[PDB]
Amino acid sequence: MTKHIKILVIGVGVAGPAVAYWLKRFGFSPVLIEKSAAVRKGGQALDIRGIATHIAKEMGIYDQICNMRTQIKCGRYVDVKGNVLHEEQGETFGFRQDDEVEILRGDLVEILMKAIADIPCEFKQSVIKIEQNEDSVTVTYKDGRVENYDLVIAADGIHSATRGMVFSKNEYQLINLGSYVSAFTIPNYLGLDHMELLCESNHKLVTLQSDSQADKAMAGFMFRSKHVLEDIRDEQEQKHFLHASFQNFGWETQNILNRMPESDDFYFDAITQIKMKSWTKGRIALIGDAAYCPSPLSGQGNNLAFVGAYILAGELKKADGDYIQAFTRYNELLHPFVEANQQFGVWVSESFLLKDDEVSKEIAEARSNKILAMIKSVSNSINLPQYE
Ligand SMILES: Cc1cc2nc3c(=O)[nH]c(=O)nc-3n(C[C@H](O)[C@H](O)[C@H](O)COP(=O)(O)OP(=O)(O)OC[C@H]3O[C@@H](n4cnc5c(N)ncnc54)[C@H](O)[C@@H]3O)c2cc1C
Repeated sequence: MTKHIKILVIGVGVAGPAVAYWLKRFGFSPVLIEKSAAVRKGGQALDIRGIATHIAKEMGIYDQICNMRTQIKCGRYVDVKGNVLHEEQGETFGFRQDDEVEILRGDLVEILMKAIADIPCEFKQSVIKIEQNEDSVTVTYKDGRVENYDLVIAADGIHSATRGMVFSKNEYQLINLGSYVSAFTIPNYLGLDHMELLCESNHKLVTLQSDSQADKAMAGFMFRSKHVLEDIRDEQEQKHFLHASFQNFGWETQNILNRMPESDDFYFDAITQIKMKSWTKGRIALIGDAAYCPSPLSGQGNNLAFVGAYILAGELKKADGDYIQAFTRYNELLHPFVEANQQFGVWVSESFLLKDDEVSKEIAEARSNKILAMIKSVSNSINLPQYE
């Protein structure tokens, strides 16, 4: 029966634990692995918007998410001299409305894992080799131990090792949006209280906020550049590039960058999307950022993780575990919605900033209203199957 189908789910992010939840509810027996020792606390703030709030409510986690939600009371668009151009209440500022909610990644993953407490999960574990034939997926773990599974679902993130192990370069594109993102935590030296400030120039944006930790602030940097690093994973090159890019910005960036050396969560990356004609090969499926990452400029990644998890599990349910049928349906039903959400990110990468002009109240307000409306349009733009 479907209960006896062996399914390996790789990574304890959003998509992995969510697809594990739905597979179990739908009569399958998934197991999870995670390379890290434990769920990473804190991290980036994730949005649940549009159709994804329905899925969260059905999973029984929506109230728990709302209990752990981000608490920004107001955001402000400020000029480099600290004048307020435009102020919005926190949810509106974040382009959320209605039942939509924002939660730090680590707090969401904790809730997801509490909802699957019955599902076996092994941390400090990773797959170093995958081979498949018509009957089985043979997995080799890091220590050489081998196990066979009927299916493997890889939720291992935008940099996914499984994608590289399974697919060739002809089978996916890494779409570079021409921009970089960086974030790090510093002492809250301004004494912000549940508030975010956002300052921009033609090609760059800087945010500073304090929310759940009164003595900490999170800094963020997004900027368009055609520069390529010698080694994009070299952290000292990243910090020199960030510093050089922002040396002339003004506002709080000297105060922020002067505290960068002592921050312990530093994050830097190119803004990239994953475009695949097929997320699946044989008995192996990619899901979440590994398959379809829309990039942070979209603000939809978490939504795509939730929707992908629901659809892949439900199509396996409706196929009674026939993965050839279900994987085809997974690809066909979800690609347009993924493409819409990725193209929203592309749009942000191209039109959010004012190329030739200085921001004003009128521009920030009209832009904010437009994004709110476009995101509501794109985030509701799938007719979600009903699998029960
Ligand atoms: C700067 C930034 C800002 C963002 N802002 C937003 C936003 O405003 N709204 C929004 O909705 N989304 C946002 N996101 C996106 C959100 O973080 C992702 O879309 C979401 O986390 C997708 O989850 P996932 O489960 O696909 O992957 P992830 O959450 O990345 O989890 C993948 C997991 O797999 C593990 N793993 C990796 N490799 C292996 C391996 N080889 N073996 C085993 N385990 C492995 C990882 O440690 C990790 O726990 C942002 C992301 C970033 C980086």
